[PDB]
Amino acid sequence: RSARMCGECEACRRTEDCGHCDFCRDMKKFGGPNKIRQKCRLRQCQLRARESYK
DNA sequence: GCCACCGGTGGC
DNA sequence: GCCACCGGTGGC
Ligand SMILES: [Ca+2]
Ligand SMILES: [Zn+2]
Ligand SMILES: [Zn+2]
Repeated sequence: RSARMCGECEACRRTEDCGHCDFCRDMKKFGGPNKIRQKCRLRQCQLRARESYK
């Protein structure tokens, strides 16, 4: 429960990255160049994340 | 004013 | 020293 996490929504309760969204595809562990550096789209808090991350 | 980056660090 | 993931912003 931080500035960007309500700790209660479905996104906040996911711990696993989907591996198929733009943010995951950017990640090194999914073969990306690690230039965007955000959490999986599915883990973006529904209440508190920047709107364009949702 | 928005958002794709990019710089930075809390918490290991 | 690393890595997840945040906040600031150049360029639009
Ligand atoms: Ca540190
Ligand atoms: Zn994802
Ligand atoms: Zn949430």
